[PDB]
Amino acid sequence: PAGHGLRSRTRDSFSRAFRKKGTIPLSTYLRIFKIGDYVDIKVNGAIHKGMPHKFYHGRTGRVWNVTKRAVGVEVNKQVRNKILRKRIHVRIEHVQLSRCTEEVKERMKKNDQLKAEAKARGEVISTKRQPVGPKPGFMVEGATLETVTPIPYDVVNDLKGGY
Amino acid sequence: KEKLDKKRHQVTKEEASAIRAAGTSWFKTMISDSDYTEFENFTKWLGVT
Amino acid sequence: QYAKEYEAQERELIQLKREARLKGGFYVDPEAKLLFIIRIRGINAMAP
Amino acid sequence: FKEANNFLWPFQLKAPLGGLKKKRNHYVEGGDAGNRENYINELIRRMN
Amino acid sequence: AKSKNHTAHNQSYKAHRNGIKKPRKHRHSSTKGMDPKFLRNQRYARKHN
Amino acid sequence: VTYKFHQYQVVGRALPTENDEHPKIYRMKLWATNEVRAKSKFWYYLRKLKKVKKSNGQMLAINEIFEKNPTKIKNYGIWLRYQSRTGYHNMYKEYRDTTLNGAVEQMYTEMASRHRVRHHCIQIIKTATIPAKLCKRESTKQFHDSKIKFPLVFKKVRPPSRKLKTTYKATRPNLFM
RNA sequence: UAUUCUCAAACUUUAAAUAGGUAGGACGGUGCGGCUGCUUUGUUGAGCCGCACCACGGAAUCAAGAGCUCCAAGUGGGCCAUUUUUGGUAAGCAGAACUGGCGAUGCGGGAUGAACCGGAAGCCGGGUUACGGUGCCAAACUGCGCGCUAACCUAGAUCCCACAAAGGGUGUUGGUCGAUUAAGACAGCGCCGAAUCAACUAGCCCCGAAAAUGGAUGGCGCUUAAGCGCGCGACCUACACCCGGCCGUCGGGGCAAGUGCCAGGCCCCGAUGAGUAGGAGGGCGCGGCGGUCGCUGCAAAACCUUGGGCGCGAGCCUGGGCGGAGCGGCCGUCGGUGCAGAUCUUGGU
Ligand SMILES: [K+]
Ligand SMILES: [K+]
Ligand SMILES: [K+]
Ligand SMILES: [K+]
Ligand SMILES: [K+]
Ligand SMILES: [Mg+2]
Ligand SMILES: [Mg+2]
Ligand SMILES: [Mg+2]
Ligand SMILES: [Mg+2]
Ligand SMILES: [Mg+2]
Ligand SMILES: [Mg+2]
Ligand SMILES: [Mg+2]
Repeated sequence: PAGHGLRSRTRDSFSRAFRKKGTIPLSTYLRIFKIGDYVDIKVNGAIHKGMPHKFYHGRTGRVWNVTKRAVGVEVNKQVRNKILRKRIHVRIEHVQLSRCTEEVKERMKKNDQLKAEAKARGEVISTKRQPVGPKPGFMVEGATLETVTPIPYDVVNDLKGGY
Repeated sequence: KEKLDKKRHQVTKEEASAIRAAGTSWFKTMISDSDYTEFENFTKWLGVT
Repeated sequence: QYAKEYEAQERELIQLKREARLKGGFYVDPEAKLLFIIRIRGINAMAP
Repeated sequence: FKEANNFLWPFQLKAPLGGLKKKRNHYVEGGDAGNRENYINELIRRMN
Repeated sequence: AKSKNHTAHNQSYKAHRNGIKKPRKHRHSSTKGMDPKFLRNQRYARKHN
Repeated sequence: VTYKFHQYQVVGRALPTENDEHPKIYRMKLWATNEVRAKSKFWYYLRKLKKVKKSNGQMLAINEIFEKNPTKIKNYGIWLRYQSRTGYHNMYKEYRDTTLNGAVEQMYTEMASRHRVRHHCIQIIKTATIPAKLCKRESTKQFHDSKIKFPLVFKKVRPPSRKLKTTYKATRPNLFM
């Protein structure tokens, strides 16, 4: 409405991948969705029912409801000077389980194990990971050195493959 | 001022000679030049031949 | 102790460089772990 | 280091004693901006 | 007499004066809009808990 | 003794990886007012000619090169490529100086004066000490004279320092060669 | 059939940079038990609820702190700039995207200018810079150096910027590729004797280059430049940076068996200062009323004065004169309460 249809400017967004049209693989319908799961919204152009608005395409949200064929997703949306947690319902064909938190549980388990080991030996440690820092000094074995010099200019080589 | 200063040698003679040889080799490679043989079209201009 | 440590680090760096040259190889200095940053432009017309 | 550095109020340095070369250009081009590596020390001498 | 038609100039600055505000998320969120059957069963389970 | 331009030998290589445990080591002879700018230009050339960036590269060594005998005159040849307002060109020039640093400074000054080429538009391809008999430019060959003799045609008149400078003088200067 | 030149805002397999979304624990994890009318062939699941244990705070940096609510002003003509960009031959045209700026903002530089460069500001002393400059105007070198240019067209002289093109030059200065030459290169008479010929390239200069008041590198002038390109030292120069003094604002702290205080006070410690429309606080001033404290014929009000002083200021206190009958301070409270403008009103000049 108001000068723009629901699917305006979706020629590329809602189109299917090259040589990937037709029947949908069964893995899409065999997935399990539960409350609190993070999902990625990817519109399947062949499924016209339960289609999210184009804005939510390419955005990640959290599952808050589970119906027979669709799943409720809460997606942040910036409107002027605030963020709105807009709740939508989307069919499972248009949604994929997100990997944005795949390493969290593993890291927590390893941190707990390390903390328990440190407590056993009576030491205090920090399990926080750190950004890559400066490397220490080291010795590099001498080898044959190849000299690099600027190339004399030749106009005939200005074209790819030569003039 | 007294000019009675000692003659101190931190490094012995053989290792001093080794250090001098290594430094000379390093300087030689430092001042070394390329053969400039990769530019066949400019061999005459560059003075290679 | 801190002054002695500073002198020892300087001497160790010099000795490491000399030994690397003697062996014919290269010694890569440890990368700087500390920086000092001085603002040189004013506060007018700033990008966010 | 974090606690000690945060404890230090940002240093309020005076204008350089000998001036600057050109603050609109990188130090590599002959300006003043960017990483000037070990040469920051002389600038600090002139700024402290 | 024609005038300007539209522009977003200065709007992001206005939004950032006090924004961008993120509402605080509480531990328990509202159940409005959820599957009515599941909510009915949950209410009965709580009642008999 | 202060030179505006210094000669450095910069040594670097690509960061070792699983595929390349010992990557090729590259060396360059570069001219810059400082070692920092020399390293910057070294990385520029390595990126442009060998596909090795500073981000994925390693700096190994950098040493200054000093003239062996700054007390004697030598003939220096410089092969360079520069950019004009309309394209790129190759250029060979000759200079006489006690050090190659002075010759390079002369080269930069002369390029600026004669061709309006700024420093960042000049790439030095080669440098060498040329014997007197192998010099190609008449400008350098004119001073290859066992008995060189000429008068000081142009001499500027000034006091030893500004301490003796005066606005007014009783007599006009007396000049002769 | 196998090749091939050249293409797309409304073509495309492929496909960046920049930008967009999510997550990185105390609202976590583990093990038992329980509830259901939902779900399953199945206490099979799905949520939720109790108990027990663990949980070094789970990337960096910063955090002049975070959240919530009420009432309301003004505004709803914009404009300019780098980059992206549409219509248009183009426009100091017209219209969009991000950001910044002017509007609302002074200050140093660009001679001059809303937008360019620098930089934002309480009142001062000292020091140092930013942009820009150092022949005079005009603070700082006719400073130390290298080349180029000679303009008989007004040579040329600094982002925006106050324009110049295609073509040319045997002017001069460097480079590139070729040809001839001491078995002697080119021109003039086989003599003569050491350099010669040709094409490209690009710096400065010149032609190309015509408008009306006399005139604009800002002007004068400048050619061992005071022009052009590049350097080196030392200097000059902001209300910008640093130290100090003082004013205001904001934040913090100390002061009672009170020798104890306009506690609405005093003292101490840090940071900080632009403002149109607009909001608010604290104060100044005028005329009444309820109270209170006073002044005045030994001279009130009002008015006059190169007399003097206090306050950042609105204003206030006071000397002297004139005038000849009233007036003021303080606490509350009230109002027909503050003028430079309105082709404002009346009067006067
Ligand atoms: K309104
Ligand atoms: K020419
Ligand atoms: K009274
Ligand atoms: K008075
Ligand atoms: K009153
Ligand atoms: Mg400060
Ligand atoms: Mg800029
Ligand atoms: Mg975009
Ligand atoms: Mg600016
Ligand atoms: Mg001052
Ligand atoms: Mg001027
Ligand atoms: Mg009245």
